[PDB]
Amino acid sequence: MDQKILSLAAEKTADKLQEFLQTLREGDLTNLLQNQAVKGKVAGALLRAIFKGSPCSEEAGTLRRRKIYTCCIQLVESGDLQKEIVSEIIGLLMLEAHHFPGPLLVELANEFISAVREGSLVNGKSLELLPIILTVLATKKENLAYLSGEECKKQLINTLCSGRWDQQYVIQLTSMFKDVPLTAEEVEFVVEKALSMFSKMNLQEIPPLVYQLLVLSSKGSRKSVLEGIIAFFSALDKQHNEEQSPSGELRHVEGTIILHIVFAIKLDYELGRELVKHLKVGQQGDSNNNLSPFSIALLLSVTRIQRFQDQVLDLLKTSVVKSFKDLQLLQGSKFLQNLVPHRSYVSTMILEVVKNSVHSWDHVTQGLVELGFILMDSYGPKKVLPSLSRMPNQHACKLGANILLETFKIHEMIRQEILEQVLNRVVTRASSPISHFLDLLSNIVMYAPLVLQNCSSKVTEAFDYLSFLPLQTVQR
Amino acid sequence: LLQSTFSVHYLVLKDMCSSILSLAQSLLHSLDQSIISFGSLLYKYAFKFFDTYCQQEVVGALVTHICSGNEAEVDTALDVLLELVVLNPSAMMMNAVFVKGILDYLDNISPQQIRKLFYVLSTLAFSKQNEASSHIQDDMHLVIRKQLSSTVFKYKLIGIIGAVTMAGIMAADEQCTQVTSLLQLVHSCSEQSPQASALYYDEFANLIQHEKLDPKALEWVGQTICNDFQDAFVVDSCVVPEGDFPFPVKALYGLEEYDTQNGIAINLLPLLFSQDSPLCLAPYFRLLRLCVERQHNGNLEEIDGLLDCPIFLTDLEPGEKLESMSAKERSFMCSLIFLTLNWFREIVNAFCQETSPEMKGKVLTRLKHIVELQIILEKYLAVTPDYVPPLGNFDVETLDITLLLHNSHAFFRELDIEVFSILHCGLVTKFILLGPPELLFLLEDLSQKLESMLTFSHLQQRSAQEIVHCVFQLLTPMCNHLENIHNYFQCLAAENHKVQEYHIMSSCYQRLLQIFHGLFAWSGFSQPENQNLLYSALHVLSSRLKQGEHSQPLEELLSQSVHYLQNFHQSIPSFQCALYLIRLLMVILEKSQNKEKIASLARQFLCRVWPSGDKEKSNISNDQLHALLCIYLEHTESILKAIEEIAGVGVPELINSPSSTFPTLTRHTFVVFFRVMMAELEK
Repeated sequence: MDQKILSLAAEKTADKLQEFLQTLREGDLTNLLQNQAVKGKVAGALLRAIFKGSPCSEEAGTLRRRKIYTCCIQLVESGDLQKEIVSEIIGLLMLEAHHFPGPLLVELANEFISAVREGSLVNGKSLELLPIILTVLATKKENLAYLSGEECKKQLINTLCSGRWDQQYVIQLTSMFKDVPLTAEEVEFVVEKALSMFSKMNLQEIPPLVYQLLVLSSKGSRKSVLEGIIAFFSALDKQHNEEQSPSGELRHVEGTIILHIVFAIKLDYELGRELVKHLKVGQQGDSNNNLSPFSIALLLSVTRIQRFQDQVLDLLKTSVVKSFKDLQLLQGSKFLQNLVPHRSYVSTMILEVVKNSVHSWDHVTQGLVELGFILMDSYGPKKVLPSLSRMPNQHACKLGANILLETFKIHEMIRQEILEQVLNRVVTRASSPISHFLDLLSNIVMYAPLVLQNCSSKVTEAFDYLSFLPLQTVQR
Repeated sequence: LLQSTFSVHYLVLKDMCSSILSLAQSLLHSLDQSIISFGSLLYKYAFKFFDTYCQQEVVGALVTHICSGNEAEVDTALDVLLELVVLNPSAMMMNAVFVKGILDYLDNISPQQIRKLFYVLSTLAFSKQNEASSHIQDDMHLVIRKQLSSTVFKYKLIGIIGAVTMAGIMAADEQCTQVTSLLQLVHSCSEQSPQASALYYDEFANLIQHEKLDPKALEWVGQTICNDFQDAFVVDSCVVPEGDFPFPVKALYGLEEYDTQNGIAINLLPLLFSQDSPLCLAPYFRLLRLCVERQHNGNLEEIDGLLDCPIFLTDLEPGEKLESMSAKERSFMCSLIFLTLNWFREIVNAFCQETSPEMKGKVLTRLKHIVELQIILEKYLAVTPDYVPPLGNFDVETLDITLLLHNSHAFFRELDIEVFSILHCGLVTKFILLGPPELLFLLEDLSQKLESMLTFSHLQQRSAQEIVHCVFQLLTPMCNHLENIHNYFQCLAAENHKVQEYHIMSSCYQRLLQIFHGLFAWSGFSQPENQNLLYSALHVLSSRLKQGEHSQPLEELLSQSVHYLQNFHQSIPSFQCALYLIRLLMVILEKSQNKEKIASLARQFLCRVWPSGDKEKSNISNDQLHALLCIYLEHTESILKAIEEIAGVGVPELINSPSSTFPTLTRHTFVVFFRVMMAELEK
């Protein structure tokens, strides 16, 4: 049955295939079913033969084109083919989907939407067709009425994003939308629907959905994606804290959302400014409830991009001094204790980050050390060589040391970098007060000198500087 | 130093990966390519010597270069990636995800880089040791298929280039099914734009000539290419075909050894009239040529008909009666002559290398046909400058796009280097007793190749060293005969004392010396590898007077060679060619007291007439005189006393001849003379 079609297709166009098309009127479904049953190359040959034998100026061929589209769209998912014929089918449809009027492409898009609502998309490989069609609706300036084709695109997108999405087709539905030329409103609809769809998924199918969301961010909507993922993982961290009152699942998830945002900030140096703006505390004074052990881990991972490093540390530094001002106001007054329900402070969050960091987060830990030593180097004493100049500086400098001592206990590779950096401050300054480093160095030793016989040579190189120190420093 | 540093002390360095990479990254953001080269080397060694974490940080960083990027940094990072996939593809596959993810950021990238990118990605992809992560094939196929299936040509070219490049890498039967399906998809998406099909044909042809692969996809396509060509353009030699034409259609530009009442003739005018498929004639022939050269190993036994077959064209008489029609049919004619020229260029590009003397005669007739068409086409362009037949070369020039010098290099098909194998054969002279403009064509090409290469697609995939290496063979000991024949010609013309013969041979001379300058001003001679070639090259220049003095010291060969070349200074017709000769002598004699030869010779050129033809004295322009007089005034020992010589003869300029007792002295020339006088005074 197919060989005569090839022989008619061999020589010339529009002289026998149109005339032959008004011979065989029905049964193109079963034709392609037996064709994919026998050989897919013959299916591509026949597809080209029909598409050249059915131009889109005349209207008899357009109906065969629609029917054969529905046939191939159904069998590409439901029909378990080999991969090469699948690629050939999708390429052929994607190519030939320009030559149409409006309403045929519109009802095709409606068929896609009506399928993805209810209709069991067995794989969802048909979806690759979908953005081409919407792209064609973008450029089809032949008028419709219900409109411009772009307005039909707006309506179809709104109908798609507003309607229910299946759990299995949120990655593919987002990856699809990378290739449609969208404005701000359409992409905000898409990210909003996708972020809404986070709670109804496996955790392990959130990282790749975030990846697509980040690449797709680059058009309009960066704030919405960052706000969305910080918010969602802040909520999960809090629910885990209340249940303690999945963890190597949850941590290996935030340990790949953080790398996705960091890599995306390297490729895109405006997602970083949006992340800093969105978590800066010092708006005027007030500490925001956007800071959490998620959203701080992510600031410590971004300090290893060299443009952000000072900017992100000065943020965390003020974020910690402000907290301690606030806490002193409450503890000094009952009137404020009655009203305000007990808030977690940045101190407790940072010390939670340090607990969380044990597993695999080494990206984050080299920025905890830098925050530690910024807090101690900046807020440590000088006034001996008042409340506000002393006690929220005394309390930062002891958070610093707590950060470095807790970081020093569990991260066995930032020992010879803390303990050579504490020493290099004890030896070399010796005019400025360095009690706070000696305290930290006593704490570090006293905790475990068993874990300092693996970082000992950094001590015995400071014994050679011992002659030139003042005496009180030597005794201490 | 950096190589030794890392290769010895990669235990001292290991613990400071991150700072090195902070440094590397800062020496790609610069200009000054020695810096960028250094940064590139940092990234390469960091990757090579350190452990698997620093590899990962390195790949990350290059990826970040590529995606965020600016052009040179992107190019350098792609070059590094090629070196890293060549060096250790095992450890680069574990960092394949970052590389795959570049496909999400292809808007920054330009299609010269895209060929490299898809080279990298496919070179990673088609190693059978990590088939389990075949994810990058799926993502490559997706982006190919999404680009290809787009009306916008800017995306379609990406698709085509990535597609044929993928095809080339997976060509070292399922793979062959993939290649054929992919290429048929490209064909299908290209057919319905002409320039897309053209780009397909061009890039596929380039893929063949650079990388030969297993000829299974090639024999697959070639049975379609030959059949499609032999029914698309090849017509039986019937004088008038069907169709309504307001033009006497004949079978023109046949070689006439051919029997008229025969087969093969090439349809142009019914094609382009039916359009208003022809635009691919040249690249399609290139493809045909290259595949049959790969099949039959340089034999064109079934394509010799293509060499001599007439062309179904209108009457290409100079259409002075076809004036006042500057309508679209004028564009039809201009484009027609254009298309057939590109056709012709591909033929002479194709059959130059063949050694059969009658075949060389056919080729030469083709060249004279080319130049006749060129002068006719320039006549037709002199009618209208506005009617562009916009058809660039499709690999590089057309995507750059999407008067005679622009179309001369940018529009026509590009000649190969082996086209200059023709002029092994010796010139014949028509007036005194291969024509003069059949020598001007080749040399006007070769000058533009050399200036672009040493200070244009198919050329630049050869290294400059190999270019000059074959020039040494394919110019000097072959064109020396033509040079000496030119000397003999101008000697006979000087002893005897139409005009266009001498005029062409003058420009031929000018271009020969400009080629010489470009060759002997080659900075690769500064490097200690290429002087053995000078011990070849100038030895042959020495051999044009006397042989027998083999294995000579350097300055002896120099002296003999300049002693050979100097004597042409009697036969120099114009100013610019003299300037090029003396500058040639300048730049060859710096390989060796010396100022005496140049200054005397500069004086010889300065006391020479350089005769007072109107366009000839127009060829004495301000900058040329300025440069020449700077050379003379610098190489004289008494510069200020020489200023007294010029001012001492600068006063009798007005008293003898308004053109002096020191020639090159008019009222107009005194601007240049004064400028150079006090310029060298300043220096």
